[PDB]
Amino acid sequence: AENLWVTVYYGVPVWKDAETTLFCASDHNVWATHACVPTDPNPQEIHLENVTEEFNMWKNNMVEQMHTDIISLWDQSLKPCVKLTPLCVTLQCTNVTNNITDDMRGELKNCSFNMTTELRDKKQKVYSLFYRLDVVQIKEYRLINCNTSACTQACPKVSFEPIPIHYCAPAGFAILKCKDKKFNGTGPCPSVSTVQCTHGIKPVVSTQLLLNGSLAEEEVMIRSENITNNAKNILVQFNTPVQINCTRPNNNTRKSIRIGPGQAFYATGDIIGDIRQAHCNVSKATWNETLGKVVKQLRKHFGNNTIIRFANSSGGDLEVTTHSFNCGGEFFYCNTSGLFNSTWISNSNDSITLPCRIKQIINMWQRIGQCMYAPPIQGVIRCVSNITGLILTRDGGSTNSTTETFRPGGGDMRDNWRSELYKYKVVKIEPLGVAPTRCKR
Amino acid sequence: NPQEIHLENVTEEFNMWKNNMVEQMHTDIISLWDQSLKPCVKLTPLCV
Amino acid sequence: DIQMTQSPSSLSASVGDRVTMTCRASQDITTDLNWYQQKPGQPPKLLIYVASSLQNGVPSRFSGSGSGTEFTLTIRSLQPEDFATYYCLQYDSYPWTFGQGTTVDFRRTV
Amino acid sequence: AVGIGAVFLGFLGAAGSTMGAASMTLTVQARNLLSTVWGIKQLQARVLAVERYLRDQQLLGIWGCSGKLICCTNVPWNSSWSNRNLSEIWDNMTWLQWDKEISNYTQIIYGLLEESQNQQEKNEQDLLAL
Amino acid sequence: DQQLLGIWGCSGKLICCTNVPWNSSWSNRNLSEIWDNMTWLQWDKEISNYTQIIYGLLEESQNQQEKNEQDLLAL
Amino acid sequence: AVGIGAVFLGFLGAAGSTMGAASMTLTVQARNLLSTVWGIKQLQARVLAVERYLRDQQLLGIWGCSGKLICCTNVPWNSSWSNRNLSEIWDNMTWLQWDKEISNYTQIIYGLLEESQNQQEKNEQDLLAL
Amino acid sequence: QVQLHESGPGLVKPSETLSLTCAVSGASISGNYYWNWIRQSPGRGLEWIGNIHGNGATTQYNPSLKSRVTISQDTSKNQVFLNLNSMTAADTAIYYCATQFRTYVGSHLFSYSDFWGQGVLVTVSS
Ligand SMILES: *[C@@H]1O[C@H](CO)[C@@H](O[C@@H]2O[C@H](CO)[C@@H](O[C@@H]3O[C@H](CO)[C@@H](O)[C@H](O[C@H]4O[C@H](CO)[C@@H](O)[C@H](O)[C@@H]4O[C@H]4O[C@H](CO)[C@@H](O)[C@H](O)[C@@H]4O)[C@@H]3O)[C@H](O)[C@H]2NC(C)=O)[C@H](O)[C@H]1NC(C)=O
Ligand SMILES: *[C@@H]1O[C@H](CO)[C@@H](O[C@@H]2O[C@H](CO)[C@@H](O)[C@H](O)[C@H]2NC(C)=O)[C@H](O)[C@H]1NC(C)=O
Ligand SMILES: *[C@@H]1O[C@H](CO)[C@@H](O[C@@H]2O[C@H](CO)[C@@H](O)[C@H](O)[C@H]2NC(C)=O)[C@H](O)[C@H]1NC(C)=O
Ligand SMILES: *[C@@H]1O[C@H](CO)[C@@H](O[C@@H]2O[C@H](CO)[C@@H](O)[C@H](O)[C@H]2NC(C)=O)[C@H](O)[C@H]1NC(C)=O
Ligand SMILES: *[C@@H]1O[C@H](CO)[C@@H](O[C@@H]2O[C@H](CO)[C@@H](O)[C@H](O)[C@H]2NC(C)=O)[C@H](O)[C@H]1NC(C)=O
Ligand SMILES: *[C@@H]1O[C@H](CO)[C@@H](O[C@@H]2O[C@H](CO)[C@@H](O)[C@H](O)[C@H]2NC(C)=O)[C@H](O)[C@H]1NC(C)=O
Ligand SMILES: *[C@@H]1O[C@H](CO)[C@@H](O[C@@H]2O[C@H](CO)[C@@H](O)[C@H](O)[C@H]2NC(C)=O)[C@H](O)[C@H]1NC(C)=O
Ligand SMILES: *[C@@H]1O[C@H](CO)[C@@H](O[C@@H]2O[C@H](CO)[C@@H](O)[C@H](O)[C@H]2NC(C)=O)[C@H](O)[C@H]1NC(C)=O
Ligand SMILES: *[C@@H]1O[C@H](CO)[C@@H](O[C@@H]2O[C@H](CO)[C@@H](O)[C@H](O)[C@H]2NC(C)=O)[C@H](O)[C@H]1NC(C)=O
Ligand SMILES: *[C@@H]1O[C@H](CO)[C@@H](O)[C@H](O)[C@H]1NC(C)=O
Ligand SMILES: *[C@@H]1O[C@H](CO)[C@@H](O)[C@H](O)[C@H]1NC(C)=O
Ligand SMILES: *[C@@H]1O[C@H](CO)[C@@H](O)[C@H](O)[C@H]1NC(C)=O
Ligand SMILES: *[C@@H]1O[C@H](CO)[C@@H](O)[C@H](O)[C@H]1NC(C)=O
Ligand SMILES: *[C@@H]1O[C@H](CO)[C@@H](O)[C@H](O)[C@H]1NC(C)=O
Ligand SMILES: *[C@@H]1O[C@H](CO)[C@@H](O)[C@H](O)[C@H]1NC(C)=O
Ligand SMILES: *[C@@H]1O[C@H](CO)[C@@H](O)[C@H](O)[C@H]1NC(C)=O
Repeated sequence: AENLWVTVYYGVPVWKDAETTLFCASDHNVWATHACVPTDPNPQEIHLENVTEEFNMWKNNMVEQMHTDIISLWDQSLKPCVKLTPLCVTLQCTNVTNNITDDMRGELKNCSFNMTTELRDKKQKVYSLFYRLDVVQIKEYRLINCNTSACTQACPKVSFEPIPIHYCAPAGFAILKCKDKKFNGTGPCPSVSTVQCTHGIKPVVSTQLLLNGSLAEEEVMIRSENITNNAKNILVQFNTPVQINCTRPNNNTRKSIRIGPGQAFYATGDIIGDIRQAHCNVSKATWNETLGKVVKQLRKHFGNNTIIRFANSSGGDLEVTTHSFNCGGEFFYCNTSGLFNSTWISNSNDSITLPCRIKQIINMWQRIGQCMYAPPIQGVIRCVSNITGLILTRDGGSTNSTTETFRPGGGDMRDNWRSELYKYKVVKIEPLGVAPTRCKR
Repeated sequence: NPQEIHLENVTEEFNMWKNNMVEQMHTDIISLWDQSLKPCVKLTPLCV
Repeated sequence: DIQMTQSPSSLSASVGDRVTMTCRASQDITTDLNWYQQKPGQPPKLLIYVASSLQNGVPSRFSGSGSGTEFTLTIRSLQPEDFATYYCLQYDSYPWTFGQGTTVDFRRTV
Repeated sequence: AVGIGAVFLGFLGAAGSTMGAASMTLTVQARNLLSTVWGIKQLQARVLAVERYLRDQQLLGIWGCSGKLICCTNVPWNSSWSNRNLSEIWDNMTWLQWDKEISNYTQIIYGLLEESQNQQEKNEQDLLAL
Repeated sequence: DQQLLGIWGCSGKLICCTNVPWNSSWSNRNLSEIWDNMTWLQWDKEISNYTQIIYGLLEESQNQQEKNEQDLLAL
Repeated sequence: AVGIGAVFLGFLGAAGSTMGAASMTLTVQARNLLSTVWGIKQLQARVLAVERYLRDQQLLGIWGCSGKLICCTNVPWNSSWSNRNLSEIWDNMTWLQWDKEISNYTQIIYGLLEESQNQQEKNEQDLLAL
Repeated sequence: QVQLHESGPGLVKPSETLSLTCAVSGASISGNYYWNWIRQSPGRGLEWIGNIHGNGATTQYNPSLKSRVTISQDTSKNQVFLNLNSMTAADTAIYYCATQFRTYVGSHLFSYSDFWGQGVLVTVSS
């Protein structure tokens, strides 16, 4: 009675969630763009009407791929240049007390040692300046890593500056972008589009603060996998940036020592002039306004009549416990204690100065047995950056007290990638379909 | 027994100075040269 | 410039009545012509394109016909939302010339 | 004939359109399907895509619709699968919604198509024997 | 290449002569001067700038034929 | 109806069966054909399998049996190839034995099929010229 | 959905130059689109000023206004600019910016797209 018959169509627009391997698209650097395809000048985007999709930032496979690719590029970058095997020798060190301040006492050591030369039957007496965090007493000291592994020296010609990278899907796959504002990373998105490649993402490495990121288009956003649970980090995205000015003002000097055939080690000769502490500056009023916005947004989830406290970090390693980053090729670790120190109750030109320490032996990723040595940078260095987000953690969270305390967090770098790929997902097409029509074979 | 087919009435355009086979041959020769020298001694201690 | 004349200047009709309007061109324009609808305080809305194709979403009551220098819009069943200013546009050759427009108003008891 | 530009529909451009309108853009979707360790990954992805395309073509050929984008068949449509009429399907619904609705009636349809094709081939072979 | 051949309805064939008529603008030479006095290379060189329009015409003709066949089978 | 089991025939399940019974399970074998250094070996094997499948499909298309598992042809059967009647072939022999028997008459049959297809194509082209 | 928004001064003195901007959101101008400037007044009704082609930059103007109009665009900023010098009292009107194009799939028409802005009122007086 129906007199309707099955009909097969190939090429229908139907898709489903899937996982694949996206490839490069980017316009000497550690993040090698040589193995990445050039990007198109005019990317195309197709807005899909009447299409409501499901999104969830906390189970995105692209973050893992980005992390693996970044680690792989970092590993390949350090291969073709010198390794500092002979640097593990006993050092004779003294204190540096030539035009130093009260807060820089004991942070520098003038060390002397013996070293090999281009001829294996000759030795040379050399000296250098080392940081207190890089030497451990054995008047005789040794490098901190000598009992774990040998560090591969960072390679002078390359630069650590991040560059944008775009990820593109292969054939048979599509990338869907959610264009809905106020989207908190999980749930249904009504406004959807299809894009060939994602926007340029800078792989910035930092802890306790997101630098040179993206800003919210509406207001401050708070995201968490389970806000009730206190074991999950909270990602805060600003709507305007906060300028921060970091600087190392010492006039460093660099010298080269030939340790073998075509192998040179770069050492710090001497500091010209006075010796002072590297430090960062951040505006006070802007930080206060940003904290006001953040606590206002937090009151939405944590009650309208709750006292919100910002306190210091709990403890642990220096990297997790301090704001760690790279400026001008030098590795800074800043003590962010003057920022997250306040309490909020429901109801001119001075700036906050954060002291910082410089480090040379680096374990960038959470790995043991693979260190890296950064050669010194000649001359004064300064940099300016935008703060556009925070990674917070709730302390305790019991019902005994009505006060909520938040502390800075970090450590895991995947979160830094999660703050950028939150509005993207990958799907794969199903071209085969069956419908009713009134033919008959 | 290699084979060859003579094409009649076919006149082609040739240019030796823009041949891609030369670059491939150079790269292959250099690569084979690099591979041949791998599995035997390195003269590190000779510098005395 | 290709002169375009719309007729009648105005016409009152009731709901459900059949309305016809004509657009004449000084020179031949083949089938390059559009009919737009514009309510007071609102921008023009496309009603017919190429003088015989119904725009997506437009109710099927409206229709267009003609060619050359003679075109016609027909409203088969006038509705309360159909009372507006109907404009005839030609784009065969520059410059574009809009017609004077025809005003359709509700006819009701005194 | 002057004053209007022209653009080309992109990939998945008719996703939100109705089934009747979306069925007119099958070629744009069909064409897109074909086209150290990272090289291995890329080659594996390409080989997997080629294998998927070949499998789809073989499945289409098994039903007798080889080399066709639209191929309406002899299998009648059961009312249990969907009671909606054509007017409510090809003019008021999209392909995604249709796939969602009848997601749990596909394997039986495929089996019926295979059996119908087998029966048709057997009947044709018997007819040609005369 | 196989997919492109299939799109025109000439799937599984090496020679498949179609319904699209030949325009004189593409070439004015008669059959005798084409199939008996010319090679494939010269022919490709001559009509190298008229191929995309022919492909589009073939695709449109195949689409029209498929639609007509579907309409015919509806009775 | 209650108390009867059901199973599915496996790959090469009809190897020992007769030709007539084995010809009803072509799809089970047809489907199976499609689907650091070790990765290279696996990728090479996959590419070789794809190439073999494409070559077989091209040969089938050249013979004029594209997109078919059973295809009738116009080439008559010569008595020199085999004098056995149908009853002794389809009901008393297996495919392996048949392949062993006529292993030395295959290329001539392939050439005859190709020539017959060429003649049929030429005749059809001549007919369509009117 | 493609949206066009007009912005410009509300009052222009006689003999001065009116500079109007039309911002387009939801679509790009680098493609093949036709962008037209229109004005509506009680005494003249809808009147076509000119139009521009995004890809080729070819611009056409109404002859009667051809000596007093200029149309440009900025693809990077996604804007279309109109300049009208020697303003007079007769130029008081509501200005609209409109876009027209159509979609194809090979050689088959798929859709016909036109969009109009909300309009901006401009009055000329000393
Ligand atoms: C957030 O973004 C902002 C802006 O995008 C970042 O700030 C920029 O940071 C870059 C990199 O530090 C900086 O560019 C440098 O400017 C210096 C001063 O002009 C240059 O001297 C420097 O060039 C040296 O380094 C290059 C490698 O990066 C070398 O290729 C080059 O040859 C130079 O090296 C010479 O000099 C050194 C020192 O004497 C010597 O050792 C070498 O042998 C060689 O002789 C860069 O061009 C931008 O100027 C910054 N922009 C602003 C506005 O401040 C910021 O860093 C980002 N935040 C984070 C956390 O990354
Ligand atoms: C680090 O120690 C070295 C060696 O003690 C210092 O180099 C000496 O500097 C003095 C004064 O400039 C010279 O008279 C010596 O000849 C230098 N010794 C050598 C071996 O060259 C160096 O100045 C010290 N640096 C700091 C910052 O204290
Ligand atoms: C570099 O090597 C020399 C030679 O071995 C060291 O000088 C010796 O030091 C030891 C330990 O104090 C003494 O017992 C020897 O008498 C020294 N020999 C000579 C010839 O001076 C020197 O100390 C080494 N340098 C450093 C920084 O340890
Ligand atoms: C978010 O976290 C809370 C706290 O852990 C979860 O609630 C707990 O769930 C466990 C499950 O075994 C219970 O044992 C606890 O008693 C619960 N505690 C409270 C305070 O409810 C909650 O389920 C999590 N949210 C989701 C969606 O899983
Ligand atoms: C951070 O702020 C301090 C002040 O709190 C700055 O110190 C001043 O630096 C300027 C440099 O132009 C000197 O002229 C002043 O004499 C300094 N004053 C004091 C009290 O130290 C410091 O320069 C700032 N650093 C950065 C990188 O912005
Ligand atoms: C960070 O440094 C920038 C300059 O590198 C500072 O910008 C200056 O801010 C002052 C206001 O006190 C202005 O008078 C100058 O004109 C600005 N200069 C430039 C080049 O923009 C900025 O104030 C610094 N921020 C902090 C927190 O120290
Ligand atoms: C946050 O502030 C507290 C105090 O305001 C710091 O605690 C001090 O830590 C230093 C270093 O161990 C001790 O010498 C002091 O005695 C501590 N003070 C108190 C009152 O306990 C804490 O270290 C700060 N957080 C960080 C990460 O530095
Ligand atoms: C980070 O900065 C804070 C603030 O200066 C440090 O806390 C001070 O630590 C010293 C230790 O010598 C105490 O004497 C001060 O009383 C502390 N300040 C306050 C307000 O309690 C903190 O120690 C710094 N972090 C580290 C790791 O040293
Ligand atoms: C810090 O943020 C400001 C504001 O977002 C940046 O200044 C903007 O830079 C973009 C570059 O694409 C311009 O298009 C905007 O017009 C700028 N806005 C303003 C108000 O200047 C600044 O470049 C950022 N700095 C860093 C280092 O990222
Ligand atoms: C160097 O200075 C530090 C800090 O003042 C002190 O603890 C250490 O004993 C000094 N070492 C010397 C003088 O050898
Ligand atoms: C190396 O020495 C440091 C300090 O003496 C110590 O903390 C670390 O555990 C040692 N490494 C190993 C592998 O024992
Ligand atoms: C915010 O995230 C929660 C997580 O459970 C989700 O339920 C909610 O829908 C999100 N907000 C919006 C507006 O979708
Ligand atoms: C650092 O020292 C060098 C060498 O004396 C000098 O040329 C340079 O100006 C110094 N840097 C500054 C910031 O004065
Ligand atoms: C922390 O805040 C208190 C006021 O609540 C202030 O007395 C103290 O100095 C602050 N400490 C730092 C390191 O900013
Ligand atoms: C989206 O849905 C609305 C109503 O559900 C419909 O009018 C519109 O045509 C749909 N979009 C498209 C592109 O068909
Ligand atoms: C195996 O051979 C026996 C005797 O030749 C025959 O009866 C039997 O049917 C054969 N097996 C199958 C599966 O046909």
